[PDB]
Amino acid sequence: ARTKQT
Amino acid sequence: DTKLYCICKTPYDESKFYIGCDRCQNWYHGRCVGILQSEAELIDEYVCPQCQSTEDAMTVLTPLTEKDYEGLKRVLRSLQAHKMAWPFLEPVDPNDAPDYYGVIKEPMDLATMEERVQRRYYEKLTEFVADMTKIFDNCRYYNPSDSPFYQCAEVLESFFVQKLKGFK
Ligand SMILES: [Zn+2]
Ligand SMILES: [Zn+2]
Repeated sequence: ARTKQT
Repeated sequence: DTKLYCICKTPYDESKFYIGCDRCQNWYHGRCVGILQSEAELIDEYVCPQCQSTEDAMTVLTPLTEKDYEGLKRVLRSLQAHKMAWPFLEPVDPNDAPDYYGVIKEPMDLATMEERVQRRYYEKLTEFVADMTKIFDNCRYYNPSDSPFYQCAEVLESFFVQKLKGFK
């Protein structure tokens, strides 16, 4: 899954 | 970036965890869609709640495929073999039901549905469900609520609804 993290 | 993301419609916050939906390509805060960051690691393709809801509602409106038709035949046959299905196997005989056709304006039975399946009459699942529902609604309209016929309709419809779960 594609994600955005800090 | 001035785009409002997620269901909460807010600007991108670099400090927060987001997961992307492969269906709509929007981005969602993990917390807003119930996904934990550690959990996302084990997810391949992701579909957000709203898209999943639309896909679920869509199932009865999409074109029926040949595989869908093999399924319809399977469902019909399970209904025809059900113990409570005997009153709905064939068109009602006027001699067995007084003024039936004067009470029921749109008769339907399992044999008529089997014929429709055979000639690919249905184009959407909603149409198949509508005919089946007609069978049960006609029975409950013509027969009193305490008659076994009425109960057979209640039982079969409950059985039918379960049979359709996860159809497409
Ligand atoms: Zn959010
Ligand atoms: Zn989506």
